[PDB]
Amino acid sequence: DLGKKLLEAARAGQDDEVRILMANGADVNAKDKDGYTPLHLAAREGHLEIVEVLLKAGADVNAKDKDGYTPLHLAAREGHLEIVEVLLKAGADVNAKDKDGYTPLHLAAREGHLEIVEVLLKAGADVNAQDKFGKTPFDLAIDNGNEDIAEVLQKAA
Repeated sequence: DLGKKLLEAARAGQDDEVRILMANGADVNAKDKDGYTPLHLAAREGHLEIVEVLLKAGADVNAKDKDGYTPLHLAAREGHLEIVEVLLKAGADVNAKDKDGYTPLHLAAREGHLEIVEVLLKAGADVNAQDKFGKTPFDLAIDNGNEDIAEVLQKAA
């Protein structure tokens, strides 16, 4: 099965295996048990070249797992700036929400990624976005000692 192998190669960061699998008609939008697609794993593990290659294939940039996570959600969380930009240039939902109401701006502000916070704010990230707890990206930035990020958000808000 080319699907399962494309998922393994995508997360392990095996470019050539990815290019070969895809050449042999591997489903770029293949899903596993947890609802992950090769794009999710690549974005999460930070395999840039694997990400763009999949984006060219026509992979769904907005695909969601059983938690509501989009590739952009994982990229903002892990802190892969370059990957975040590529997803956004591909047409990623800058304001997508998971099961907890988290937007990419929420996770970035929570993890302390100031660079990504910026790019997201340029993409159209709603600073006033609220998770299912009523908290905003600004609230989380403060809850985690991320001051520099909180200042940028208070200015953007």
